[PDB]
Amino acid sequence: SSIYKGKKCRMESCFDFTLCKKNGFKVYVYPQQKGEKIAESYQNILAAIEGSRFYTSDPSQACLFVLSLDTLDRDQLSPQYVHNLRSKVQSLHLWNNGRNHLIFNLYSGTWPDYTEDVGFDIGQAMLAKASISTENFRPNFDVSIPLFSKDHPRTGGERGFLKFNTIPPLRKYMLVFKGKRYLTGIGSDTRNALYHVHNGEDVVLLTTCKHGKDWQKHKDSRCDRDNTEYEKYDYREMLHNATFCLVPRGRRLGSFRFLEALQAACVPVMLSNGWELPFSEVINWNQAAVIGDERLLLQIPSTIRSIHQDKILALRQQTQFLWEAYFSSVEKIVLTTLEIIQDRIFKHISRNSLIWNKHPGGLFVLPQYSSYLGDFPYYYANLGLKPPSKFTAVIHAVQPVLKLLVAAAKSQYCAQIIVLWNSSRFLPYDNIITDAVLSLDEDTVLSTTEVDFAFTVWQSFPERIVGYPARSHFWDNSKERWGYTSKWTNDYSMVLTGAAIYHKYYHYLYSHYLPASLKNMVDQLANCEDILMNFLVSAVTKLPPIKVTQDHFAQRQSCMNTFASWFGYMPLIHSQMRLDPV
Amino acid sequence: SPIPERGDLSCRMHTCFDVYRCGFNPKNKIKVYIYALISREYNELLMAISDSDYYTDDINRACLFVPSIDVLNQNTLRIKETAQAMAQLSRWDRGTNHLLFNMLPGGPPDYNTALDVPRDRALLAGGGFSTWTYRQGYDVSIPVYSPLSAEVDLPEKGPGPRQYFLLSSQVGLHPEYREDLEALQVKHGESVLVLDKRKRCHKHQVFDYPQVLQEATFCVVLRGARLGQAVLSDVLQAGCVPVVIADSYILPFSEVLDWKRASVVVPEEKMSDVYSILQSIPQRQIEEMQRQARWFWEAYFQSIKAIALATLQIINDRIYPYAAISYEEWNDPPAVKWGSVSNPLFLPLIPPQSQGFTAIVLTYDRVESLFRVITEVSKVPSLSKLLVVWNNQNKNPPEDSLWPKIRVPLKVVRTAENKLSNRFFPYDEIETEAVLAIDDDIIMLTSDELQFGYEVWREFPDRLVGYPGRLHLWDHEMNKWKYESEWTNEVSMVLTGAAFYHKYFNYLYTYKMPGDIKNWVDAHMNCEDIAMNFLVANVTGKAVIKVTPRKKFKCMVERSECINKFASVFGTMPLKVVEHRADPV
Ligand SMILES: *[C@@H]1O[C@H](CO)[C@@H](O[C@@H]2O[C@H](CO)[C@@H](O[C@@H]3O[C@H](CO)[C@@H](O)[C@H](O)[C@@H]3O)[C@H](O)[C@H]2NC(C)=O)[C@H](O)[C@H]1NC(C)=O
Ligand SMILES: O=c1ccn([C@@H]2O[C@H](COP(=O)(O)OP(=O)(O)O)[C@@H](O)[C@H]2O)c(=O)[nH]1
Repeated sequence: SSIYKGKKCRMESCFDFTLCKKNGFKVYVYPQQKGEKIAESYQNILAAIEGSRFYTSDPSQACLFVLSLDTLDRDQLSPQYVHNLRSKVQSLHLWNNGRNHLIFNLYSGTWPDYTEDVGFDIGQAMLAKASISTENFRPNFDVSIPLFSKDHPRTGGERGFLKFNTIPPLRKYMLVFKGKRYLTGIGSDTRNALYHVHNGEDVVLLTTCKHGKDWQKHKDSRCDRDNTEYEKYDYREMLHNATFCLVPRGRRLGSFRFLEALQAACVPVMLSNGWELPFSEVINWNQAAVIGDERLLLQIPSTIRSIHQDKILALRQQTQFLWEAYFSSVEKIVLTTLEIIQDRIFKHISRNSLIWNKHPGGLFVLPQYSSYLGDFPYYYANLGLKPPSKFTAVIHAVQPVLKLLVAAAKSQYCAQIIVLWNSSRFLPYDNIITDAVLSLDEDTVLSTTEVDFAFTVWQSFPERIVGYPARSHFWDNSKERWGYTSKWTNDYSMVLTGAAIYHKYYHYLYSHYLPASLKNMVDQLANCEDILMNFLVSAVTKLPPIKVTQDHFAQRQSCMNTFASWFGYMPLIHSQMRLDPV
Repeated sequence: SPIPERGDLSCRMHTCFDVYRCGFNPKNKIKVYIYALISREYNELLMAISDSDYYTDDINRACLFVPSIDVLNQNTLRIKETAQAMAQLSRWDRGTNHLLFNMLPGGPPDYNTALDVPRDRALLAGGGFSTWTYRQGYDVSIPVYSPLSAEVDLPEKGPGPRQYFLLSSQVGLHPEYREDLEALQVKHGESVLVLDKRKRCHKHQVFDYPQVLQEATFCVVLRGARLGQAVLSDVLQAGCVPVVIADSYILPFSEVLDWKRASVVVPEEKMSDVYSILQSIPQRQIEEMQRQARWFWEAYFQSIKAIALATLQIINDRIYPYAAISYEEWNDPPAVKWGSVSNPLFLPLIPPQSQGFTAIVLTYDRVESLFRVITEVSKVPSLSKLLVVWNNQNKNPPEDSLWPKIRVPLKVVRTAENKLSNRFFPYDEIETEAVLAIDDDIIMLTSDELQFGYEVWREFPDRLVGYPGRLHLWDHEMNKWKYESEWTNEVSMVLTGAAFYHKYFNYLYTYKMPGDIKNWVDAHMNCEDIAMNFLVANVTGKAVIKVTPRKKFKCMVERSECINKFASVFGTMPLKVVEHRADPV
């Protein structure tokens, strides 16, 4: 352990599992000194951390630490560089050689020979640097994170771009690029040889040497033609009309083009040799991207053409899923890094290689509930198991209930009935044996055959909520606020949990994923629990709920507005069908 | 004799491997060379390499190099002699692309957890890897082979309850481990059994080593030597779920194999709490882990050939990630692989109404009824394009003047032959996703019905949506499937006539369906809809949506035979029975 206490730290040597106990893994954020300049992206990161359930205020309870100093940019010439950081980090009382400290970094190195120069001595602290070389990466200690701009959304999402999965997935162009080329320095070798493979019909590549003083000082015999060619095609049009997108190395291994390529759904073809792709040890990038070697730059287009059409479809879809699940917002990146760190504490309680690389993703799949894939509703088709044939009825009570209880018990799929006597309806219970939970209100009349039909419909769609009472949502232009519809419309986006069926895992997700503030507001207002439940289901599944057949109101709008503010977008999708028995 | 430099741990694929040598080829397979001159194990390895598609001649064209030096065991390696041999190989080229095979990378006095030869840059496939001795993207973690896998043919016992819960059958445990094991045994009793010294002996009881592992639902593997013990292979062959207590050890083939669904890793410090956390794993997860353990043995640990093939496949996928094989093909058992679905349309995307559906009408010797349906189809909103396919060559298409006046771009395609499956060919004229296959005889549909069908398909772009309702039943008297349409309590199929489906289904029918079905269905001129339903349910693994509470739309033995043949060709029947239909809210 003491021998490998350097750049060779791993979690069995430069980490302390004792502080993480069993129900722990808390993250402590150092308080602000109120005397330092900090970039906006670092406020975004700490807002993500403190908004998460991993946040805590007591350093002793936490077994993970994150500094309050702006360490994202370590370039000396950058405006956001912080001076005298080496001596400043040693003045912290809780540093403890960075035993349980997580450092976020996006840039490192100066103009000559950009390297792993974080400035201050990290010591035992793992670093979540963006552009990490393969030889400089700790296999199971550090985390490779995406490089994002200051304009990257904090909590919301851009919902991708690919609205149509047209067949064939090929588009007007095949392999495109529009970026700066560098006359002198390090990292322009892959960029200066793109004209060798430029075609103009499918492989269209664009470069410019316009990067400051060297615009006309040391220009080669090709800047004139390059600049003339550069001023025709839009970057948001050629990126959105391309099957494949290049992400080559510039000054640094990473680039902003990667996230934009996942945004535009075009399959990235990385040329940055030896780059730990974001969450490479956790996410399979052979499934969402084409990894190419810059040494064989000339032979790339033949390999791109040789890729089969079905492979292109799969890569495009996986790229969209990865962007929309992990790279959409800074909050998603921060929580992904935190959960990746958490998965390495208990090796028997963590996510497998299939959860991360499949819907809905690791952020919505908590292994603390169970590490068994069949304990989740998302993986029945990937494995060979049918959905469970039995369901558990959960009834919350504050007579019709006497007749209601008998009707629900007569169902052939009913295993047991749980009656709740007093937002406590959503907590997990060890008494529930079945994986399907039927939440039934005391005032909702629900017939036995109706229960059976609802359960059979849920058996075909285990990931969703199958329920009878459905409510819709709308947008108000007068007040710029989201609205709640309780009237019969030819559209709907939410189903109430009063007479609905959903998987048992949603209880654990509600209890241990949503933060305390939303549930506290629900308790104080004494409503809005089912709306947030539907919000969580629509966020995890990205699908509308399924409806089957055969003063208080003003609080719902505020509930929806604050839930939208926390989520950052609409998990809700409007739905317009109604499944009925044949 | 010259000796290369020591093992460079800062060696990765993008700086060490010479990608020029194996640049590109239509068959994305690495070519491996065998060096002319030894244990029987290495001889089996070399035979496995030479008898595979990776083996080639003409050394200057090959990509990988595997020297013919028995390096598998380091106990009798003669490190200096091995280094001198690799230097005298005369084709080392600083060891940029050479591959070495090992299973016991440890020394007598100290356990270096890696091959002790210089091996300055050679790619290493070893048995015992620590996280400090393992290069992530360069080295390959291979298992250590126990000859008991071939010496004894342990019966393939299925998953189920067992007499013992936890078992530890190893010889030579250090006292720090044996004391804790004894403490756990005396604490619980009758579930944990510890075996002491090819025969195992307990207190006044004797157990045969290969077969005793079958009676325990868990087996515990310690780190005693070289960090990798051959007991793991026996544990996996017997079916019991391994419990690796090694502190810093990466399980073999962890690059692609999901060891979390087959093994449990417990830190050596928390050895006294092994039983408590082992109670946490549920019984059905135990069954899955046993199945994964058996599959991992019957494919990667059974023989040296399996190990060599897996290692070469790892290197090939690293070199050619775009053509790399899937995760399921790596670590899915054949039974689950047959049961797996892997739906090609896996994004939960809802396309907007900006585009529409390309209606395809199949026509032959019926023109008076074709107008009555095309006029109604043209009235449907969000109809981007309409294609009329002309299967009849004897007749001439009617002149353009008499075609009905529509606001949708119409196109008539002249077929080369008269095949009823020509409606499912993916035409380049479809600029949309949804494709509406509508038949001539179908007249009793309103524009509202077609619009609602398209709207419902928007929510389910990955499956097939159709108006007519049919299903299938099992008859015990004939012991065969039958086609039933008179009564409808459940729905398992919808006819392609008046059906909304994604054009990838057309592509699948035209190209990826087995060739026995397309030709047969063309020859018999019937049951194209049944074949499309079968293919869609097989590829998507999802049900079918009927979007109308009506049965009559147009104004049995053959189809039963169609269903029976389609069930026979698939090896099972992919269709799923559901009783839910979609109607306006
Ligand atoms: C979708 O269609 C594929 C066929 O393309 C189905 O795969 C087939 O599954 C059956 C079992 O359901 C396999 O039969 C088995 O064959 C082995 C010998 O190979 C035999 O030992 C077993 O007893 C069994 O009969 C068949 O081999 C397999 N074929 C292929 C090409 O994979 C798949 O099951 C279908 N999926 C669904 C959900 O229906
Ligand atoms: O014509 C252009 C060129 C670049 N960019 C944006 O600028 C960034 C890429 O910058 P650059 O090409 O300079 O990266 P580098 O060349 O330094 O690696 C990305 O966010 C692109 O979307 C753009 O919008 N239009």
